[PDB]
Amino acid sequence: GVDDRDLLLAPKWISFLSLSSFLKQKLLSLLRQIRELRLTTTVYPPQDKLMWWSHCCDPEDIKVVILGQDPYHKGQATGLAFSVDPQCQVPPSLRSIFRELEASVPNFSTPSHGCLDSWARQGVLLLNTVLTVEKGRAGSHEGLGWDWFTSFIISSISSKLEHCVFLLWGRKAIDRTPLINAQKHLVLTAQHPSPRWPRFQGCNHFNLANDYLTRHRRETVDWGLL
Repeated sequence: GVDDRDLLLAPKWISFLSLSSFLKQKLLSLLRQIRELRLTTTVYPPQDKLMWWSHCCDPEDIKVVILGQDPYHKGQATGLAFSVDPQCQVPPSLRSIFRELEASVPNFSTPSHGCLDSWARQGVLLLNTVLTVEKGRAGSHEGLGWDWFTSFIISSISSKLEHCVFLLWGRKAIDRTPLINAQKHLVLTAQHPSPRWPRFQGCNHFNLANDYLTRHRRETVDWGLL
């Protein structure tokens, strides 16, 4: 009943997630609502980038899941959490991320661009918990219906893979904790990187992720490859 291409997800992710006909409908209805909203408002990112994160990663090659809130809201959003097009300045959140890598990861030097696609090809999944935002208004799609979808993805990665690392940054990312199997994975939590939980400055998530990865005979992430 559902043309799987209307789901926008790469097909490796369709089979991995193996959404029921019901959940595919639920997703299609949300996608339709977003389209209708685009007639009155500007929504970021473009419709064709909402699932960009599925096109960069085969789901089995995931090593690290990084989870954000909602997309950048002033043009910068690419479809990958925290990443920016080369047309745009590195926003405060990514500058702060780089500052932590600069301070913590040997030979990391801060790039003049904010493109995180290199992390994606090394098996870092850069996921927002809410995949859209109205231009200008931060958090403005918070209760529109993305949450079941991103929660479903996090659960499936946790159930289907072994020994991934999840870096959960800020309250909404951290809410997904109960979905991740404590006997198989590592979760590291911090306060959100933009200026209750541990401070982001000093969290050392990047070296800790790699420590865990190397320990499970998996290949590290080269965070400085950008």
